[PDB]
Amino acid sequence: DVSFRLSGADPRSYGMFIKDLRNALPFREKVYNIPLLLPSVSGAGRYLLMHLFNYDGKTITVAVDVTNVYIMGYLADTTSYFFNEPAAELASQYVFRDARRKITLPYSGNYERLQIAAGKPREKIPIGLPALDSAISTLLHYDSTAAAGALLVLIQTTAEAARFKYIEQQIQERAYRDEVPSLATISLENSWSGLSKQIQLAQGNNGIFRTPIVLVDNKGNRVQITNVTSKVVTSNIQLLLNTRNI
Ligand SMILES: Nc1ncnc2c1ncn2[C@H]1C[C@H](O)[C@@H](COP(=O)(O)O)O1
Repeated sequence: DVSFRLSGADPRSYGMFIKDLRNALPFREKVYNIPLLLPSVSGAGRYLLMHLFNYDGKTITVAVDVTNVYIMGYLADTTSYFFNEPAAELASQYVFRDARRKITLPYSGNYERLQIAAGKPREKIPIGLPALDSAISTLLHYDSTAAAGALLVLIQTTAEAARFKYIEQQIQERAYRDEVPSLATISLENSWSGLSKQIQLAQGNNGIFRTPIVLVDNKGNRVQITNVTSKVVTSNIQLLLNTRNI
């Protein structure tokens, strides 16, 4: 398991939690010095538990698929909550089995669906550590519309920060003041599967992308990623989604 306490949190302690989350995900191989997530994990070991505590010490436990860093669902007191998708249904067989009832949220966990359920695209929802405090407070007690926004904040501040060092640093900048994600943040979140695919294929193509990836960089500017010496591959990406799961 990994934990993050918002009470007393600072950029350093958030950075330690994201390091904890990345290190809980198993890998057998690195490709260009980046951990390659596993094709597959049978049974209960597939799911990592993240214990998150709001400013007031109230807690949720979030279940995370270790092959793709996808949040499946979460435990608040005696109620489990799962996304309306087959992989979350599967997770509910292994995690949160001492729960009084199980609510299937009325949406899948993908970004397009959560955005429709929340009524706002990610482009317009402030992110940061205070936002994660609010998200944890929202999820303690069922509210499906409120929970869509809260889940968009939870995913970006945990899973997306684990996947990209730049996103971790953007949340550190937002330790005490929320701000809509940067253009580079939304670009990287949208591009993780594509970059993961092109980095694995570059093994066999002399570190050259078979299909170049269009991103936004830290200065707001277009950058075309054509090969593995790019800063996105050498510094930024921290985990690779396995080609088998693309
Ligand atoms: N539930 C959940 N958990 C973890 N990560 C998530 C989740 N939903 C979306 N995302 C992340 C993961 C995808 O690689 C990416 C989708 O971006 P896009 O280009 O918009 O499809 O953002």
